[PDB]
Amino acid sequence: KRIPRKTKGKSSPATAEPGTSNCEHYKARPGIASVQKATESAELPMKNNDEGTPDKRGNTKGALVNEHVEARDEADDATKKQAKDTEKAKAQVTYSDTGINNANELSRSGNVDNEGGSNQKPMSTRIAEATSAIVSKHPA
Amino acid sequence: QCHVCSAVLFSPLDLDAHVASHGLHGHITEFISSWQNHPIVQVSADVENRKTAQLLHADTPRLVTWDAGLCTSFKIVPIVPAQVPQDVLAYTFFTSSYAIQSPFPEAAVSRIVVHTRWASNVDFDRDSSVIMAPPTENNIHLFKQLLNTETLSVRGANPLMFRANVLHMLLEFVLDNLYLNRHTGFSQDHTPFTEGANLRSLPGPDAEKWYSIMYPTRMGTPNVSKICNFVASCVRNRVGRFDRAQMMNGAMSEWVDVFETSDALTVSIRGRWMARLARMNINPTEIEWALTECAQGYVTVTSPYAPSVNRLMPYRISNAERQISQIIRVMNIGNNATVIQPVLQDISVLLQRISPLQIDPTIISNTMSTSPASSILGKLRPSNSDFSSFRVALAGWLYNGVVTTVIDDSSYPKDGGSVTSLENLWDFFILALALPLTTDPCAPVKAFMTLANMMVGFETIPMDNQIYTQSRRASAFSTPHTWPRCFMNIQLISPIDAPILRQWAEIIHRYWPNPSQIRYGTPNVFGSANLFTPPEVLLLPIDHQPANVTTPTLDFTNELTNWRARVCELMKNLVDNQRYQPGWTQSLVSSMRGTLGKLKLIKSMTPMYLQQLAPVELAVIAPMLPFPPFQVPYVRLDRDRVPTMVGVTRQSRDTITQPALSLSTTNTTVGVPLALDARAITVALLSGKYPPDLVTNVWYADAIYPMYADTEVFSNLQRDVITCEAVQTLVTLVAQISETQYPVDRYLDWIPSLRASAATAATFAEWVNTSMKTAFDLSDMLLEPLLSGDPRMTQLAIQYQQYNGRTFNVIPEMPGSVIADCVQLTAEVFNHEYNLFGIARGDIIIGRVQSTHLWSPLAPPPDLVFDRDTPGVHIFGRDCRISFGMNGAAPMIRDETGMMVPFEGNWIFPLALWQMNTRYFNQQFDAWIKTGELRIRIEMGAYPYMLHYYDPRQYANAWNLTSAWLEEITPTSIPSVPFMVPISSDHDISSAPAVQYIISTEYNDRSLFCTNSSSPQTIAGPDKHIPVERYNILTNPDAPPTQIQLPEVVDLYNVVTRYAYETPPITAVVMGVP
Amino acid sequence: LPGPDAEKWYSIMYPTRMGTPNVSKICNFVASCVRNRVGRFDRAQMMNGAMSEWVDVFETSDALTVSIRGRWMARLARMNINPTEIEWALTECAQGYV
Ligand SMILES: [Zn+2]
Repeated sequence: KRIPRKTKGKSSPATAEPGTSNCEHYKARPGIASVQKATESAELPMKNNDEGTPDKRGNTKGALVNEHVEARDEADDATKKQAKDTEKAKAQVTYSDTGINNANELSRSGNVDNEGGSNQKPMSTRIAEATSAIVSKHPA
Repeated sequence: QCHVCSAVLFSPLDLDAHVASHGLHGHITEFISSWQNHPIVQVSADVENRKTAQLLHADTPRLVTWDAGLCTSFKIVPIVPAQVPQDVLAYTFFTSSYAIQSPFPEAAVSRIVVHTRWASNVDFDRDSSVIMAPPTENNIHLFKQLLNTETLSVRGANPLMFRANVLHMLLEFVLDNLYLNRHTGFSQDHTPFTEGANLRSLPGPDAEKWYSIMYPTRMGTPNVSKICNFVASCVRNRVGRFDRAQMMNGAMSEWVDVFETSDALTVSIRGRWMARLARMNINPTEIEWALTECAQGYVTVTSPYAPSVNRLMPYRISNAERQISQIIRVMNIGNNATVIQPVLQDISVLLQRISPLQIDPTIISNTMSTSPASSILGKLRPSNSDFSSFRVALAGWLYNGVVTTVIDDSSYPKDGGSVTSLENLWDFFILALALPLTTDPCAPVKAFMTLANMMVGFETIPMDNQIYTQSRRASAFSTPHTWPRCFMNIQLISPIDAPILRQWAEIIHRYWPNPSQIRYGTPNVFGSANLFTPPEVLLLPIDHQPANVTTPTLDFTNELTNWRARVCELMKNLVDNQRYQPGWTQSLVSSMRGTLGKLKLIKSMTPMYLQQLAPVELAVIAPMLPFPPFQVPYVRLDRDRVPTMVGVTRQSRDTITQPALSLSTTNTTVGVPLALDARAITVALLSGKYPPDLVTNVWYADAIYPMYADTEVFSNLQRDVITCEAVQTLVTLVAQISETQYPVDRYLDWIPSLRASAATAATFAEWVNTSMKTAFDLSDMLLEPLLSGDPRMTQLAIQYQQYNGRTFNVIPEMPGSVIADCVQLTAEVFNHEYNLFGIARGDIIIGRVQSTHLWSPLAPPPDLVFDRDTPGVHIFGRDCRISFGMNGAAPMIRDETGMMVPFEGNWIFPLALWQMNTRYFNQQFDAWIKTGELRIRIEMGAYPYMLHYYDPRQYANAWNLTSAWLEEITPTSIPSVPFMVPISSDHDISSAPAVQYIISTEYNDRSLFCTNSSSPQTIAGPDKHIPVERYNILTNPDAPPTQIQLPEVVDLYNVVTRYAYETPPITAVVMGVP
Repeated sequence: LPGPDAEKWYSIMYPTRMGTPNVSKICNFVASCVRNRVGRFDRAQMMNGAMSEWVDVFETSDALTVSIRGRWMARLARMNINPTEIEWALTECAQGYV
């Protein structure tokens, strides 16, 4: 037999015994549909936060927003999505505009590379120009 | 029906499929209940048509993968085909003939080539490959895939990337050979050369043409040849099976110990993988113990089975690996609410759907029965039915360590407030009853300071400094360093100037709820991901008592009810004397006291619930969660041990480097701030009722069963070991190329490389991570929170800080990891045999050698090889300046000492010099190397080579082959080094003048298997025979079967053991308790 | 460096980086130069996953302009304040109201 691969790789007198019945006479108090749906929703894994990490060629996967502003942006996005989860336009649980002053919290973004510099230009471009500086040709 | 698990089956003949799970003979989990005919099964997520089945969302690495084929990674290919007349052509049996099959190719030249899994029937294949092209063909594409983002050439490899590329190639070689040897049927033989030996038959209709390949002894000695006399030198009684298992399944044996074609490196890797995988197996009795313990006594389970040993099912990992996975999960957050909001939300939904508490403000409406009463009713808003804040309050207790729940500003008095306003008084009441249910380090400070703010202008308290004032907002007291000394020491509050504030401070210091803890899960068999906490408990910010729903709702032993009563008494004392309220034109004290008494004596059972049942549900869900709780100790008023910072470090404790604080330390609080609704919490607290016919045993035994029938803790445990494996392999493979203090063996130091930087190490780590995920079939996170800045690290570790500066550093230990030490072993093997992979040791010499002699460039005579110790040689460094000679004087270059030597003699060049002056040197040296006397030795260390076989009886010239390489040499990359090797022969050939320009320094032709094997002997050309030492267990008589010399030379015929296991699904009979 | 064209600036700003093919008045100077003073050699990575606070690099410059900008930065760094003192100042001006 074989098992399909999920992700891409580099290939790209017997008698009915007494006491047996299929009838049901009991219904669950907690329930079996509601609890099963709640557990199904809770079983999902945690989102892979891939921003700020290198890609195969070296460029940093991400967006160019400032770190603090971009963290505040995702906080506001989570606040928005909580309302959609709770069915109401407004939200009671808020991950934004809480009383605590967090002007120092930071989230990973594509603005910064791995060495402390800035990804204004992606690394591949940077190495390309650095190598294109020293080159030579055949004499005329 | 089945008489084992009492599961009724639709068809009687279906019993054979069902009993296999129990282990008898003829999907993921199977759960059956003992009081209802509602079975539940779990299937893989990626399958389609999941009718009447439940999904397993969590990722599952594929650990058990079989291989019903010979396990070797070095195949032998012909290079120069040849055919010769032979004496004996075929065997004869009566009126029949059989063709003679040779175990090795009958070519003039043959050599060993690395090809991973070139003959293996595999069910699930790791989609990795290490496929060497034949050396006559260009093979540089596998020294280029990593970190050659841009290259000035296309068919060139960057010489500075060689160590990283070779390490990644070795990692792929290890990862693509992680399979278990499936046991297949045999077949007796009666060939007059292999008499009575039970051979092995591969699956498929072609199970009869593999015999010559696997068993060299099968072919006899028909004529005189190298292969024939090697077979004659071999032994007879070591073929086929050697030892078979005692216990049997049906007629087939369990495991067999068989002689066949294989290689030492792969058989050792697979043996180590088998040992590691079998070291983690578990017992169904252990699983039923685990589930019974996790059920907290409300449910008992049982997992019947039949005695057996072939069962394998790895679900045992270490607390160290659990802690490493927990640390990785914590670092995945990176200070954002998008990854933690769904977890809290759906745990809130689960708690709402499991908890028996039903919340309804009709109790409050009936108690009021309706001015303070109307004002408090309008402020409480009984018409709103959203208590997500209340449920998230309980949900955040588990995840205190990453998120801290606080009270939103709008819940406080609007404008600082005053005790002259009924609305502000009610807001303070709501705040007082809502604050204690928050996982905030300083709740009491806010609670006291709110009343202090409201009571400005009626009574004062001493202040520590002139910067601050009593009339400062209570929302700013979010940090332990802002606790007033008057609140710390009650004696400073003068009773004459603060009779109410002193009473409130005393009440807070006396009746604030005390933290506690509860035992959850099972540490013995499931381990524990608990950090800063013993592995068996789960702390709470409230006290807990044994569960029994018969206690009075009005009960001041319960601390929450006592707190509500004391708050009501404080409000009554505040309002009774009518001072602090000038402007109230009526005697509203008679109504205020009445409504406060009603609130104090309300019928709510939420205080009973939160201390008698809520810990039970929390302890039930806690082991079943995808994200195990990350928690921090709770303290009431001991400010000297209040946590203030949580961080993760990458470096070892015995090093000093740049302080790179993790992003988790940038929050003012312990973690991400979360806001709740004090109004919602108070409304949920002041109401709530159990069903009249509630039975705890029935309710919990009915609610637990669907939860445990949809569990994934086994999958999470199976994934954590892979996570730790990846972490260890990453650190070991980055310390090889970077500069760290991790003690490694450092085998691959002769291969040139560079001092890796942060970006280079990050790219290498990302390639390793994606290769690992590709091999183990993952799609979600695995080892990529560690790629965000400076991946050059030594050890995972976590820590937290108190207010008084005393920290707590937790450093989990790490068991030796099988993939990493197998990579080290294969690197050791490569160090001794680099040639098979296409990499040559040493350095090349460029210079004309015009002679008719026949020797291989890979094994040159010592008469034309020179080094530094040779007299008269010159060594050139970075400073090499060319000067033209005027008026006929010879041009001359500058030596390392300062001398100017002409274009003659023997020279020594580093590769970097020609790399940086690829055009100047090429223009000036071609006319001298080709025609004049000039020998150049380019020190390289290691280089990929591709060689062309020329015909020795005709003229040859390698200048058109060498000038191409010397022109395609470029600063960024290196083309493959050409080599011209004459073809061996048997008949006396006629010699012709052949010229060579590139030769090697030391021996590199160890990949050559044999020359003209069909011929009786080799006369003209390089000489070689079948390597005796590689077939040690045959040629050597006094050698035990299990004798291998792995670090020096791999054997091509070994003792492979094969297994036939079974992995039954999780079966358990959930049983209720009376 | 930022900008549309960047290949030119590398050779100008790093003289030590070129090779020494022949005996020229420039190549002799390049050879006589010291080869371990190029680019960044010091950093202050005060926070992981964030911009390094400041670096020290070996690039072509003018000592006069470097000193002038150093004096300007010193003058500006003597004028610095933090939110901790901002909070105290704004709390004291408001007389405990805001
Ligand atoms: Zn059964």
